[PDB]
Amino acid sequence: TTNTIMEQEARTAPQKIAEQLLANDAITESLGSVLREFKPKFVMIVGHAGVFAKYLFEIEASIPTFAAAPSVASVYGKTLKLAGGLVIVISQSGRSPDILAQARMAKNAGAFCVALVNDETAPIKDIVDVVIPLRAGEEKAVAATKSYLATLSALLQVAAKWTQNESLVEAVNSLPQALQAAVDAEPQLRAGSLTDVKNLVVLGRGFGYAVSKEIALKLKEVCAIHAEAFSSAEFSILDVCIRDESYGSHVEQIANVKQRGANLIHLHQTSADIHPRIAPLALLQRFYIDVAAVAIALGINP
Amino acid sequence: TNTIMEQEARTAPQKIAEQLLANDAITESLGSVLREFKPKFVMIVGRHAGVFAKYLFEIEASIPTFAAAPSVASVYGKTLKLAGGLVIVISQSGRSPDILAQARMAKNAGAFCVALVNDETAPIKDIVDVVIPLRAGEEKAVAATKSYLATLSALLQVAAKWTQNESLVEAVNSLPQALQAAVDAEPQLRAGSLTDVKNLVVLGRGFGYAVSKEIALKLKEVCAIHAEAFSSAEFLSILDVCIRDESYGSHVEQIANVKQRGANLIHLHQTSADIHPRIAPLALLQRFYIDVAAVAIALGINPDK
Repeated sequence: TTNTIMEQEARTAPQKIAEQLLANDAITESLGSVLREFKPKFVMIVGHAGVFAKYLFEIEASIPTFAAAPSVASVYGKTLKLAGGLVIVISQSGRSPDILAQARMAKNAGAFCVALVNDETAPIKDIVDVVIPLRAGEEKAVAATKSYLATLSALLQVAAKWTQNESLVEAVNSLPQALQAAVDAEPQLRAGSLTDVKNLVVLGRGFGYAVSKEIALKLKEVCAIHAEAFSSAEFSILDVCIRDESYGSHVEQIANVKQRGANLIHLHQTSADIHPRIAPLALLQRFYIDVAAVAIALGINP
Repeated sequence: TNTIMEQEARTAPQKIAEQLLANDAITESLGSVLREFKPKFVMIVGRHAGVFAKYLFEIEASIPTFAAAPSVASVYGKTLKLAGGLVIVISQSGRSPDILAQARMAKNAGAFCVALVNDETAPIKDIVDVVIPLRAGEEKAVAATKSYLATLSALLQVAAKWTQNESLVEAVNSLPQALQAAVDAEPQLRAGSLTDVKNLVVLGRGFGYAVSKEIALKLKEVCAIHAEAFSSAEFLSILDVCIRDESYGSHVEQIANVKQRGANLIHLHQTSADIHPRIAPLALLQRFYIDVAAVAIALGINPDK
């Protein structure tokens, strides 16, 4: 243990998210039946949580999902035709002008609008149709940990309640225990693996690609290492390995770049018994604790 | 420089003039088809042109636009509900396996499907509803120049014919002239500006952000320089991609404050001519493609290898 606020906060994520899912069960149940009547033609994410949301809603609901480009609303001043679509606004504080502007425009276009927000006093609440509180508490660390996991858990519960896919409902039911298992697992990323690393490539596929971007960002923000995330199909190297449908094509690519001579550090979800849709969060949970230790070792206070 | 790259870049104003003339009818007919169909969204299936298409159709057509995730179908085995949507397949060869499967599924989901492809014989033609030939001819160079500009010009003409936005129609009609002006303008990026540059941040906003991604890719691919593109709002050597459109005010403020904070700044721009704001990104790229051939040679790199 580093005794940092970052690691202390990361270790609280299983408990905060367990409380979140229980407290939000009713409001997401209600949003689910509203969405089944509304029948979104697409999901637009207003804000890396969006990349995760894209794989989540496309795979589990077959609904095209994508991220808004903020400047279209704020700089070019354009409203999009969003009638019949769902807009999810993801904002911790729920106060930024650009976020509020995108939300009003989405509403004025006839979109059904949901906000995922940590601060329930925020003015986003007076614009959107539905507020899902993240219930992560206060994050004192500069690097977000529990608040990002809380966003993914809220997305997962919204999706579980809307689709009512039994395996997704099972995934959400298992999520806090799985995160706690990841907290209790053995460290994966160790400072030794990065001693002379300046440029770094994080590779993942599918949901693992979604969490690779968060990992690359956190290595930049916390460890001062130029990290960039890529899909392993399209592509020294950080392997984000998830045991889901992407396992087969991903490990073949990782195996061959290791064969060709790349320097490899391997992350994984910590246990085979974790539901495939929860595995990306479990891997991240583990990484959040381990990157705190790494930062201290390279001489940085997280 | 005498590279195939620069030679190919310098033909883009003529190839694109020829493309627009030859595609006038097919894009005109596609536009009236789309006005009748009324796409609820535009999904781009590809390999960066898709990022440009996003700003184009959202800003000019007000239609949400986004890139497909190929692994959703191929790895996770899922089909999307695309009924009522437009799918644009952008592929030079029109042959990659992911492109063809995504086109077939989009067709089966009831989406209207367009392919922008250079090879009109490609089997993609047998799946989609409409083929827009890029008409860039053969690119012998390793680094694409005219073929990328040709992709953007086809997107603009599709957009111009579909929306019939008056300004956009003037933009497309003025496009070969603006490209010709950019080829004849003064060089901007010179090898001198990169002498002690290892990591490089390319900054733009809106359409300029879309083309910053292409510029970052070309700087890595041709010049072995670690370049990465960012939107200037969200943001040491910085390559400033400046566009005089609605994003100008917000972008130049960010550039000024980062120059104040002490960054090493290289400035690209659309050239002193009177160029339409929606064409300015292509003009800046046209200029960049000729100048970057020189930068590669100066650093001892054949951009045709």
